[PDB]
Amino acid sequence: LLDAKASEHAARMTAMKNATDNANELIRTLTLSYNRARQAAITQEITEIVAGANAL
Amino acid sequence: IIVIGRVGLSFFRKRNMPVILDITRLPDQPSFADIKEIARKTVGLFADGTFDELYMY
Amino acid sequence: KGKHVLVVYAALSKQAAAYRELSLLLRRPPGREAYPGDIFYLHSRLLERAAKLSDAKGGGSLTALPFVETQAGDISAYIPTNVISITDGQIFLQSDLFFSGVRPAINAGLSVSRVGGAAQIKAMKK
Repeated sequence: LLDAKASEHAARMTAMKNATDNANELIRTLTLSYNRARQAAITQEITEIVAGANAL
Repeated sequence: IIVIGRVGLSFFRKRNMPVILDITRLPDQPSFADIKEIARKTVGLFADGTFDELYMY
Repeated sequence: KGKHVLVVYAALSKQAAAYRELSLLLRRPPGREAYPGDIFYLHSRLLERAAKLSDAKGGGSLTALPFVETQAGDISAYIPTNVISITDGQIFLQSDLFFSGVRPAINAGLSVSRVGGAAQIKAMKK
């Protein structure tokens, strides 16, 4: 029983450590994609506005 | 089969095995006093007049 | 004249694009996604002639089933939002369901109808 309990705690250790690492790895790429999307949105909006102004 | 922890017991349940003694809830820091009840059951039934071989996993 | 008519618009995104082409050629100022101002008015004029006339006018009817072609399952696109803002309800089809051999690739989850119940026979209703 005591061997099993200790092994369970070790397994939970490793699983949760891997979970946090994967979460951070996902976070960095999500932030990168977010920044690219924001830049694209603002540049397209500005181009649309300036073209609409020049069209007159 | 004798299993402690229903979370892992459900595997052999779906594997349609007979459960003799099952222990589901226990403290994270169990004591010999806590295990004494299960030990008493294990020596009352499962005793040598009923059972001669075990393999623990 | 009291008859009953059904109309199916095969694409509407193509018509929207053609109108944008014509507007930009005629040097009209553009708006969202370079579309002209009155695309909503265009489609409202299109889809608001579908009605069930009263008995005083002859009892005619005219149902319409416009289609929209989506790119990679985009629902929040400008023209799809515009059209589903006009129609009574939407019926969805799904690429994964079609590829799994399920024809029609109906999606009961997202598809809605605003006159449900009143448009069924009693047996099917029950």
